[PDB]
Amino acid sequence: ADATTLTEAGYVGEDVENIIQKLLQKCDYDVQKAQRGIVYIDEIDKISRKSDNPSITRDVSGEGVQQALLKLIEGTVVDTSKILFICGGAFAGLDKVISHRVETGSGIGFGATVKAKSDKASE
Amino acid sequence: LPTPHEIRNHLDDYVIGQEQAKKVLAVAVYNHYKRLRNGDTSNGVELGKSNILLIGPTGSGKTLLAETLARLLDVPFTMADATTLTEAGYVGEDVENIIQKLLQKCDYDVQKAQRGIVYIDEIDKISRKSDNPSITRDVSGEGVQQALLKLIEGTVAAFLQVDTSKILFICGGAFAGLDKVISHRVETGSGIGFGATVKAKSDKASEGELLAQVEPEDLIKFGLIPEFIGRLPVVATLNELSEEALIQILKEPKNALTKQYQALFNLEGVDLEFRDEALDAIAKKAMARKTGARGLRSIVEAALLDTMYDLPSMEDVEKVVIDESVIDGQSEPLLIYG
Amino acid sequence: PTPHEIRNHLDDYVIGQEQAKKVLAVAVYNHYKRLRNGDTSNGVELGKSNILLIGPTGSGKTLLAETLARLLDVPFTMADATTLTEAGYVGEDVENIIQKLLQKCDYDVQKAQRGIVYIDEIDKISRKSGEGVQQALLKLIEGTVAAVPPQGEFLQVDTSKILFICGGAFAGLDKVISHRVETGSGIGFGATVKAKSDKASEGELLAQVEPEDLIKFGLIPEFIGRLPVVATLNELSEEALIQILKEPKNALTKQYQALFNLEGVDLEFRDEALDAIAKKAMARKTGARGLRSIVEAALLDTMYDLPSMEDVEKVVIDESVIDGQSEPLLIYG
Amino acid sequence: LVPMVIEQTSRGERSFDIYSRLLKERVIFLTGQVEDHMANLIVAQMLFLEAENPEKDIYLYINSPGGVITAGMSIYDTMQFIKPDVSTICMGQAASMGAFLLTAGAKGKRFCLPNSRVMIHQPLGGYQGQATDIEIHAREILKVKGRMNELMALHTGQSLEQIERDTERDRFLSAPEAVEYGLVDSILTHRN
Ligand SMILES: Nc1ncnc2c1ncn2[C@@H]1O[C@H](COP(=O)(O)OP(=O)(O)OP(O)(O)=S)[C@@H](O)[C@H]1O
Ligand SMILES: Nc1ncnc2c1ncn2[C@@H]1O[C@H](COP(=O)(O)OP(=O)(O)OP(O)(O)=S)[C@@H](O)[C@H]1O
Ligand SMILES: [Mg+2]
Repeated sequence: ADATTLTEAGYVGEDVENIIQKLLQKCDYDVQKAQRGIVYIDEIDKISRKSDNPSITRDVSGEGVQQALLKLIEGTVVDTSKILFICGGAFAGLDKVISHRVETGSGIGFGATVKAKSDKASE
Repeated sequence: LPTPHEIRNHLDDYVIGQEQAKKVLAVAVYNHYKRLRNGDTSNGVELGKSNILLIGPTGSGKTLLAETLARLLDVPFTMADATTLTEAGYVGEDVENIIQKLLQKCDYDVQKAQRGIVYIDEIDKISRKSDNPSITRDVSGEGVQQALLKLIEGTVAAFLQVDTSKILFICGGAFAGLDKVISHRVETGSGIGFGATVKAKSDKASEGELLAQVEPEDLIKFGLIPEFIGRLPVVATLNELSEEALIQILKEPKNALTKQYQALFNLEGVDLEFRDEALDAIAKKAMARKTGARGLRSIVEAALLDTMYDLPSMEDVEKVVIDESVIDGQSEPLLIYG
Repeated sequence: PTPHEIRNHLDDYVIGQEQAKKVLAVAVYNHYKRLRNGDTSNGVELGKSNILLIGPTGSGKTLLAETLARLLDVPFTMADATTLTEAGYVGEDVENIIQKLLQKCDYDVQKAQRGIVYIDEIDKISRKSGEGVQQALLKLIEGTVAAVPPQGEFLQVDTSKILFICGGAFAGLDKVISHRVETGSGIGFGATVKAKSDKASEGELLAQVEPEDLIKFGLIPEFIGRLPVVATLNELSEEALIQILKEPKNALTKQYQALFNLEGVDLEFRDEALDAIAKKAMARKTGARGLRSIVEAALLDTMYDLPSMEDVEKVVIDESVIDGQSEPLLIYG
Repeated sequence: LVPMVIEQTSRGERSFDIYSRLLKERVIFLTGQVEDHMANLIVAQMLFLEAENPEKDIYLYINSPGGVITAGMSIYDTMQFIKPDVSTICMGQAASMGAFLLTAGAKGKRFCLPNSRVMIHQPLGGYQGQATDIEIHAREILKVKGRMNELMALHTGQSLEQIERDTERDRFLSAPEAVEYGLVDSILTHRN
């Protein structure tokens, strides 16, 4: 499935429930065979909440998508409490956050930590 | 038919600490009945429709006032929440069904239903809001307010056509956030020199006084359409229950929560009594929560939470005594074995 | 009805504003007389004449449009510009209000063409968004078929035959006008300082208003051009409020007195009491709007006890009663 | 040069200086010899803080050898007039008018640094002219000396006679000695 096409419940567009619907098409609409199936999601990082801007409006395409996924991912109610879930996505910009933590070094004075791009940790 | 004094005496039997609210509502409702009794209105001047608006803090008892007045009156009285009301042609509950609800309660007596009264609760919930992040079509919002205005002004619509011109209309709902606009307009700046009046933040006018002084511009800014405000000349403003009123509502009412817990323990053969020095302490704590009468139940539940957790397990229990210290957490509730 | 007849009827419900009544009456008569000539035998087309109302808050600008509309059977609606009305993120388009006017006329577009849609607080959108509302409102003020499609099939009515009246309580407009025609400085020994509690000459100064003044206030030239007819309203003095208590047909005193007459008890307000209520009303700055609230509260105590009290013939309210020193005197009988 | 700091708020970035930033937190500075110009500036800051919040405490760091006695009296009156309690903390040194203002703070809120020093001495003046004029000025300075001694005894709690004897000449007292004398209450060594 595609995470970008997903959206929060109560709004136009494919919702989280549609993820299970697609699985049914692949399992010839069999409940017994659906409980033993596996699902995969791509572009999961695209539904990440915009932490930079404080949440002021319902993010149907962002935070809302993750909130709905909290139930069916671990099992809810068709029951999805016995099917493995795999999420994948090319997280863009995550390396910047990690560097700001492990490095924890910057400044202008003598005691600061300044290093050339070559010595800086790669992505 | 009932004089303003009669309605006030019978109304206070249930509601407490709102003498001013019942006085204004009693005068407005009484005047409307006079016009209905003699609709000829020979006087040249046509008195405006007397529509009372119930606005106050949460937990004050606005819905309680509507139910109490229904018992005194014999005309049909139906309650509808604006949350379910929506525009016509959608899955949501249509607003045109409110008038129908008044006819069914009267046993399809259309002739006698023209003198009924209908109350609306949670009016502020349908305040017009920007439809920017809203769904494709804003089914709920300004549409409901405009549709209601059609009946408030007085129109014939359907069954048998019913005229709503003489049907008394009462509004309700607790306007959450309206105190911000009211306080902004009334509040004035403070000087800085020695001969200036400086008021501390703690010593600020209580919400009760702010609601006592309201202007139409405040309601329009809140979301209500300007025409709706004009249709409600009478505005019965309530005030948060005071500490003295909380204690009275804690014992005098027949269904007081204090007696509710006493009967609850009677199932296992145990009874408890609340000391006078403890009743006032519970009232002050509830006022701090700013939750109205609803806060009284929560406070007593937490204080007696430990009592109900181990009382049934224990044996040879006769009575339980609770004082101010027990509720305050200083000591555990007293219990005498027998 | 001719303009003279319109003036005679409107002055009964509303008092004062003699100049505003002459210009307003002629404007409505000229617009409606053109609409009635739907045939339009002459090849010359008839254009609408929008009206503009300028005056201090509480002067009765809204009451002039509503009261005048009641004289006719045509529907009248009102809108507020403080919400940035527009078909988009700017706000809520007034087009919905236009449909409301259509609903009042049994949902008949033919009769809706005679609307008197009025927009209040127009001065609040003055350019310093603010200018965006004015630009989007230029076409709406004039003829434009585009509008919210009605749901009674989707139609598209034009806003050319519906009269548009824009009026707002302009703040500071009297200062720019004074700096244009009137001379003298505002600061200094020789400056002509205007007393806040005396010399209420704002109404007279507003009469000498020209399109140039509105340009500096913030209104774009296009908006001013849309409103050719201009009217002014003078502030109601302390004595003016006193007349509003008795002279108007549906005055506050007449309404309350009639209500008490139902039970056989007649209340009379003396001239001394009327002036007492007017003086305190001016301090509150609420204008005529607060007159009904203050008067009702003063007689609320006795009104509640009036039906219960027996052996009552006629009550009376004294000046001291308004101040709270005593209570309305009752004549037993 | 005065460094310019930036405060992060919901509205957006705001520009302020080092002194202005601390002023927003109800903090005042008293640096340099006391005079009419600087004294008036301090009084204005106290009035502004009172209007914003007449309950929050207003801090005032005293660090100066002293100055004009008349100018200092204005600050003392403002501290005792505004409802908010003025907390005075001695930094570096507080002598002459500085010492008087240090003990003028609200009781139980006077502090001083461990290495701070406070010096107290009698009023200093002087006039030249005719004999009659010299007599008038001599009486004026004497009256000011008595009033200052009475105020000092009111805060420190010492006897009036004790204050007069100790004010006959300059007296240097370290931070530990200030607490015992009554000028201050405690000493702020480290943050806890
Ligand atoms: N004035 C009062 N006198 C006695 N009991 C009261 C009073 N006000 C509230 N109560 C009690 O509180 C209970 C629930 O309060 P409500 O009347 O529902 O408050 P509310 O104003 O309706 O809350 P809303 O609608 O969410 S703003 C009632 O059933 C009463 O038992
Ligand atoms: N000349 C008048 N004669 C009688 N009543 C008047 C008169 N002027 C004002 N009033 C009363 O005062 C009320 C308020 O005056 P308005 O000017 O109509 O208010 P308003 O125009 O809505 O104010 P704004 O522009 O929205 S802030 C009216 O509804 C009338 O009841
Ligand atoms: Mg208006």
